[PDB]
Amino acid sequence: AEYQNIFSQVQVRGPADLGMTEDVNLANRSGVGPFSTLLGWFGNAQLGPIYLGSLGVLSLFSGLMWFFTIGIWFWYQAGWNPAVFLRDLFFFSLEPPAPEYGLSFAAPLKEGGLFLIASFFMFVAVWSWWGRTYLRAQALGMGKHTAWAFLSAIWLWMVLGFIRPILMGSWSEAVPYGIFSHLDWTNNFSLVHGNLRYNPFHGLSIAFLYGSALLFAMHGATILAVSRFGGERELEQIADRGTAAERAALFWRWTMGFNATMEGIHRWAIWMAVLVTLTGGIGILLSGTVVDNWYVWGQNHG
Amino acid sequence: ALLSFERKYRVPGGTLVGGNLFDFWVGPFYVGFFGVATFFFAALGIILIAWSAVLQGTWNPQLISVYPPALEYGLGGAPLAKGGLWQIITICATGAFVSWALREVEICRKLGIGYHIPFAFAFAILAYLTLVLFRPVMMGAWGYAFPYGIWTHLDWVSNTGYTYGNFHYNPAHMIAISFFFTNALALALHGALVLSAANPEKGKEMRTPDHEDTFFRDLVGYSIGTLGIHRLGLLLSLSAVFFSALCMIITGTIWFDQWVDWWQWWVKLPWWANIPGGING
Amino acid sequence: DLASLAIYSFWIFLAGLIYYLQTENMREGYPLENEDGTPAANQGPFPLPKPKTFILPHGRGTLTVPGPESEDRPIALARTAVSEGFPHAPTGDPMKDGVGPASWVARRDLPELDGHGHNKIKPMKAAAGFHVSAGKNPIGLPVRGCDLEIAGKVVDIWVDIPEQMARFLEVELKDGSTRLLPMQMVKVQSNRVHVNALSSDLFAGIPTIKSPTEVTLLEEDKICGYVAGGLMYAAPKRKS
Ligand code: BCL
Ligand code: BCL
Ligand code: BCL
Ligand code: BCL
Ligand SMILES: CC[C@H]1c2cc3[nH]c4c(c3C)C(=O)[C@H](C(=O)OC)c4c3nc(cc4[nH]c(cc(n2)[C@@H]1C)c(C(C)=O)c4C)[C@@H](C)[C@@H]3CCC(=O)OC/C=C(/C)CCC[C@@H](C)CCC[C@H](C)CCCC(C)C
Ligand SMILES: CC[C@H]1c2cc3[nH]c4c(c3C)C(=O)[C@H](C(=O)OC)c4c3nc(cc4[nH]c(cc(n2)[C@@H]1C)c(C(C)=O)c4C)[C@@H](C)[C@@H]3CCC(=O)OC/C=C(\C)CCC[C@H](C)CCC[C@H](C)CCCC(C)C
Ligand SMILES: COC(C)(C)C(=O)C/C=C(\C)CC/C=C(\C)CC/C=C(\C)CCCC/C(C)=C/CC[C@H](C)CC/C=C(\C)CCC=C(C)C
Ligand SMILES: CCCCCCCCCCCC[N+](C)(C)[O-]
Ligand SMILES: CCCCCCCCCCCC[N+](C)(C)[O-]
Ligand SMILES: CCCCCCCCCCCC[N+](C)(C)[O-]
Ligand SMILES: CCCCCCCCCCCC[N+](C)(C)[O-]
Ligand SMILES: [Fe+3]
Repeated sequence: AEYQNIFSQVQVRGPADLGMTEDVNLANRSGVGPFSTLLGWFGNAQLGPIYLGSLGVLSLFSGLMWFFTIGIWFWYQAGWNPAVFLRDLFFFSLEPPAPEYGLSFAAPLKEGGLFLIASFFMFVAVWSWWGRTYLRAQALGMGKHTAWAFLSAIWLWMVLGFIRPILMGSWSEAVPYGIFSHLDWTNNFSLVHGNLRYNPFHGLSIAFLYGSALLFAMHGATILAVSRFGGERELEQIADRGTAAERAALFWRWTMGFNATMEGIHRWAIWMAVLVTLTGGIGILLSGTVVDNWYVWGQNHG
Repeated sequence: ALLSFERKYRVPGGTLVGGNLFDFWVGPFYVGFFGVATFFFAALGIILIAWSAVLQGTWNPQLISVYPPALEYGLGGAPLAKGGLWQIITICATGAFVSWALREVEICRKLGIGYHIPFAFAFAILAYLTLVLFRPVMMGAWGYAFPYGIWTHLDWVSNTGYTYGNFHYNPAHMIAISFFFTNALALALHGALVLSAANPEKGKEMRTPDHEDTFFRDLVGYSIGTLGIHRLGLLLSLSAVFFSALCMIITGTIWFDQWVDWWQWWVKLPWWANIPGGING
Repeated sequence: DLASLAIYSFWIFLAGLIYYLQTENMREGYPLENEDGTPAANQGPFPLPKPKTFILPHGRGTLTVPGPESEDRPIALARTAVSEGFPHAPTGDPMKDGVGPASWVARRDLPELDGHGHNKIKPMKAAAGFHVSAGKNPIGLPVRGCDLEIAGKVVDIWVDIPEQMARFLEVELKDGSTRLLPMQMVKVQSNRVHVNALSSDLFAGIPTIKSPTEVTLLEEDKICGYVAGGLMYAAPKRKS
């Protein structure tokens, strides 16, 4: 038996690390949570601290309001019976207003008004969280890559529940809040648009999703393979190339004819992943607004 | 040609078969015995596909399609033009994939690195084998495998899924999708993190791993660490493909009815099956 | 229509993206060379990117890449063939010489620093508050080589402070001197630490460190290279 570095063999602990200060207002950082031996076999044992400022509290509050609003509706549909709640949990659903109400907010609470309320809370929760990812990086003097990447996921979410419904003229086009119902909505959206298998953006989206798994398997395995030379210390390998970065590069050059750099592989990574929702949001946005049937569109334009 | 730092690593040894016979490179490419086996299996497979294209009457790349034997042949041989080509190409594909993996092992040995890459790749091979070999054998015919064509393999995806209703209801498929989406999430964050540390606001010095941990604790109260994110990426990816293979191995074999109906086992649990109200009462 | 315009645009964006990505990945190791060290004729269709400069933390300077590159060390190998593409044989002892899988890079002979400017890795005895919190504590166990002979004993654990992880075991040999062993190349067992990459007579050859309380990037590379090198070069002495 040879050691693979999937799990640590020995754990080591020292004083809780309160982290870098840079320009962070420290009054807003909680204290350190407990240490998790369980987590420590795979990654870091330390829980906390966390930064909770105005934007953080706002986001956490809206977030819960969103979750609770869907939750009471589920309780309501379950007739307040706990047994029925657990039984039919995946079948419940908070649906958007019917098509007749268009884009208005007049819809009675019980028929889509509550849906719009939950969505409003979700909208604030997510956007404030985005502002938070930007600001937490700024305070540390870091680049804004995280915020830019998060924005790609927000694009798909925005198109699905906001932009597309607007452009189509009604909130009835939005995704319903339910486990099984959003799946049914997914299958239905494809059927209604002539089958998404004919949407070129959908196929690209798939290539990036699959590519993302291919790439992280490749990347993840490469780094563990060279961890015996300190490979996971990527920032320093970028500043002063070691044998870890050289054998990582050569493995691939010898296998497939080309290679990356320690910094470069992270650019391939961020783009592979971001392209998933970027292409996806374009493909969905065009559906029903510009292209009614993808099969039809493909027999002409192609 | 060589990378500026490459010469010191191009030493003899590490091969699994053939000693020093195939111990050499062609430009950037390492050869080895398995590089030779790969070429053989790949060339043969490409020839057979070309041949299949003449018998089909089209050289159009997005029309070419090599179909597996019809269900009536069971698990036996089939005339070339009616699935035997598909059978041979499959043997060739398998040969090439396995050979590629083994060639990865020899590169690993020469470089003195761990075998994680080839190990990980073997999960992709297993997914492939699950669709063209394990599921078909278990179901009783080669006809359940997917065809070799750019667009026709997609038709098989839709047709197979819809045979069980809305395939979204396969519970193993749900888990698999979760790993896929979680993987892309982790890949974007990982890429973004390292880059944000290496490329800080204009004029500032490069950040450190400690700023990376700090950024993540500030944001969500936890940082898995530099080693841990690499172990995680590996796990997420492999898990996605493992669950994918599983979702398909059990479809058409232990479960052949509509996937939505499988969830009735939960709704009709004795302690709540008959309580009025909700959606299912 | 609009969808066709979008998809066509998208394919053009993608080609520019691949171009940018590939050029960013040529910041190290290029230009390509012939086996003799001179610039190769055919560099490929992608040009070298405009240099970028990294400002290193803690007054360590800058790094500009792509930049002039050299091994900055002698390479003990010789050609085995008259044409390009064959292996280069070690001219002496590959472990000693630092070639093949025993290779090391001439990184800076300074220790990696944490965000506060202190040594990232330190022996546990000098790291206030650090103790083994889970798993078998290796400190005190005998260390066995692939030849099944005992080569020494573990006297400490070198830990990465910021990442709170064990990176090396400090092992004491028959003569009383110590050596560092990478945590990734040892197997901690209940009554011993097992080392597959090296036989007992090769432990003394592990490169030593200058200061006893710190390790430089250059030393980590020499030590890690040498140990990984044993998988190939100590093979004759490995049992089963
Ligand atoms: C995995 C589950 C289903 C399936 C479901 C889908 C769905 C759904 C879609 C695809 C799509 C694709 N599939 Mg498929 N696909 C399956 C099995 C395969 C196998 C296989 C041997 O198992 C192969 C080679 C492919 C290959 C492909 C590509 C043609 C295309 C882009 C994939 C991608 O970017 O991935 C990630 C990998 C990378 C980014 C690395 C680059 C890989 C390249 C692009 C592969 C090209 C090979 C191809 C041209 C054929 C090789 C020819 C021989 C050399 C002669 N599929 C199984 C049957 N596949 C998408 C499509 O656009 O098809 C038109 C699509 O929407
Ligand atoms: C992309 C096309 C469809 C779609 C198609 C599918 C398909 C197909 C599947 C899912 C699956 C899931 N989808 Mg969906 N999904 C869409 C848009 C969304 C949105 C969104 C805000 O836009 C959300 C929150 C979800 C939420 C979810 C999760 C319930 C589940 C696993 C997701 C995941 O692993 O992420 C990874 C992220 C994390 C690990 C972080 C958070 C993880 C947890 C699970 C967060 C869930 C949020 C919350 C609402 C959970 C509800 C809890 C209830 C008490 C049970 N979907 C769009 C409309 N989705 C799978 C499933 O199991 O359905 C049951 C599945 O098979
Ligand atoms: C029967 C259904 C149709 C179909 C209908 C759809 C529809 C409809 C859609 C997709 C979409 C996608 N499909 Mg499709 N799809 C089919 C067949 C396939 C096949 C297959 C094997 O054949 C595959 C591999 C895919 C794969 C994919 C993905 C590439 C893509 C979603 C990417 C994503 O990451 O979203 C997951 C990521 C997001 C939804 C972004 C979420 C971001 C937000 C901000 C998160 C909020 C979190 C919230 C606050 C809760 C927090 C919880 C935490 C615990 C805190 N489809 C068939 C043909 N598919 C989507 C698309 O892009 O198409 C172009 C989409 O809308
Ligand atoms: C209408 C269709 C049904 C449906 C029916 C199916 C069916 C049917 C299948 C899936 C499978 C999958 N589906 Mg589904 N699926 C639907 C909707 C979705 C949605 C969505 C958002 O709605 C999503 C996200 C998914 C997601 C997924 C994935 C979990 C899984 C595909 C990845 C995989 O298996 O890789 C595994 C990876 C591979 C097999 C690739 C192997 C590559 C080999 C080893 C090497 C290739 C070498 C190459 C030839 C070399 C080229 C060389 C040079 C580049 C030329 N489905 C709808 C509801 N789904 C598939 C699956 O689980 O398969 C096991 C499957 O068969
Ligand atoms: C590039 C494409 C992928 C991507 C990228 C991506 N996502 C991201 C980012 C990036 C780069 C972030 O930076 C951001 C993030 O911050 O990650 C940590 C985010 C993120 N992606 C998330 C989820 C997510 N991403 C998804 C998808 C994807 N994201 C893509 C695959 C999905 C899918 C697949 O559906 C999901 C579900 C979040 C973890 C995070 C953004 C979080 C956010 O906006 O928060 C809203 C605020 C809240 C507080 C909501 C709270 C809701 C409750 C469920 C909390 C728990 C309730 C509790 C159990 C009740 C307690 C009872 C009371 C008494 C207390
Ligand atoms: C397990 C996790 C994921 C993963 C990981 C992974 N893949 C990998 C690796 C790893 C770690 C490698 O090391 C290896 C690699 O070298 O990448 C560069 C590989 C690889 N993954 C590849 C593709 C690939 N991986 C995929 C999937 C995944 N790979 C997973 C999501 C997919 C999907 C999602 O569809 C594809 C298309 C190759 C780029 C590469 C392996 C290349 C190789 O095996 O070369 C040998 C073979 C040939 C030169 C061609 C042989 C030709 C055949 C004989 C005939 C053609 C038959 C074929 C069935 C046609 C099908 C037509 C289609 C339209 C259906
Ligand atoms: C235990 O019981 C209690 C009560 C304690 C609970 O809390 C339990 C609660 C649960 C059971 C909650 C369950 C919640 C679900 C299962 C959630 C699932 C949600 C989905 C699967 C969501 C999928 C997709 C949703 C999307 C795409 C939403 C997009 C929203 C928008 C983009 C926002 C749009 C904004 C709107 C329309 C309002 C605009 C108005 C303005 C003024 C700007
Ligand atoms: C950044 C990585 C780039 C990888 C690009 C891979 C693209 C594969 C081609 C998919 C073809 C799709 N389709 C049918 C939608 O046109
Ligand atoms: C949903 C992704 C991020 C949510 C995780 C945030 C956890 C909130 C921690 C609350 C504990 C904090 N407090 C109040 C003690 O400071
Ligand atoms: C052929 C012209 C195509 C125009 C688009 C080219 C894609 C540029 C890639 C993004 C550049 C990245 N960067 C440095 C800002 O991160
Ligand atoms: C979808 C990803 C496609 C990858 C395409 C990248 C092109 C590879 C060119 C690298 C050639 C470099 N080399 C050998 C001259 O150094
Ligand atoms: Fe990395």
